Amino acid sequence: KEIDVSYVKIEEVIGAGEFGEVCRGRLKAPGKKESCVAIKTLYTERQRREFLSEASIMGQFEHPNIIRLEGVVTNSMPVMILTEFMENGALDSFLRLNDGQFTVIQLVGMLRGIASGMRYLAEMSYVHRDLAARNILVNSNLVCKVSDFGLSRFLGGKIPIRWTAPEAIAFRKFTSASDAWSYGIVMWEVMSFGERPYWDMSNQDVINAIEQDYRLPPPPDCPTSLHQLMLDCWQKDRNARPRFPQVVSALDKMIRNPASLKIVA
Ligand SMILES: CS(=O)(=O)c1cccc(Nc2nccc(Nc3cccc4[nH]ncc34)n2)c1
Ligand SMILES: [Mg+2]
Ligand SMILES: [Mg+2]
Repeated sequence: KEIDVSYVKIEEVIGAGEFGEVCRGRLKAPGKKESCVAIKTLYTERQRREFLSEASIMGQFEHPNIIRLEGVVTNSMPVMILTEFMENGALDSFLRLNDGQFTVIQLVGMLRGIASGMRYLAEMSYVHRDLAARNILVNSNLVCKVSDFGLSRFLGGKIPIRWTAPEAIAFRKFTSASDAWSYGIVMWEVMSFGERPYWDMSNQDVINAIEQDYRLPPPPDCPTSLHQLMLDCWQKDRNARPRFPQVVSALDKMIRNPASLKIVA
């Protein structure tokens, strides 16, 4: 979806990505109402192609828990990726600002949205590789959407150790099952209102700890069923981890039986 650059007004810089700035803007194209957009702006030709691979793959997705591509600008500089705008930004920082201010049911709803997005990606054979609360964006109604897409390999970025399943660290075998590990980490982040996973450990400490059977403890006030689901995501045997359809189904059952959520350590 090449977009005429005259249709785009950039309004403010709102963040930084791995290739450049993130801005808020407005897109108005003939036939369509004006919408608010987020804009990544961009190097070698390989880096340009890596940058744009995000748009290539995002444009192929359509799901309420996956950020929607509006278009790209490639015929002028800077080159741009334009998406729907998520007013509340990254989930880890949104939760820190809102520490202790959402109910367990609301937090489960967020996790259910993220798990539905992942179920869709897994169904499309897309392995995310960087599933982390920082890559979940949150709109005005607490709707959570998966972001940070691309087809580049890590050295691309560096493997995100704290979020990465042990077999993906050791052997670089990334699968939807290693994403399920990362999802368990995201659950822990959400229930801890955006605490850093393993905050008191270095990357190497995390690698060594997981190998020696350490798992993150239940966050304060975290329902035991939610922590058990984390522990299930963090099974060493990747084939024993629940798949995303089972994850969504587990969360939906908790939402049906909220009394279950009152059991805490
Ligand atoms: C208003 S605020 O200061 O709370 C704020 C800060 C940062 C981001 C957003 N929303 C926000 N909403 C949508 C997208 C986005 N960043 C991106 C733009 C283009 C491609 C992308 N891939 N992955 C992410 C991404 N960011 C909002
Ligand atoms: Mg990534
Ligand atoms: Mg990333």
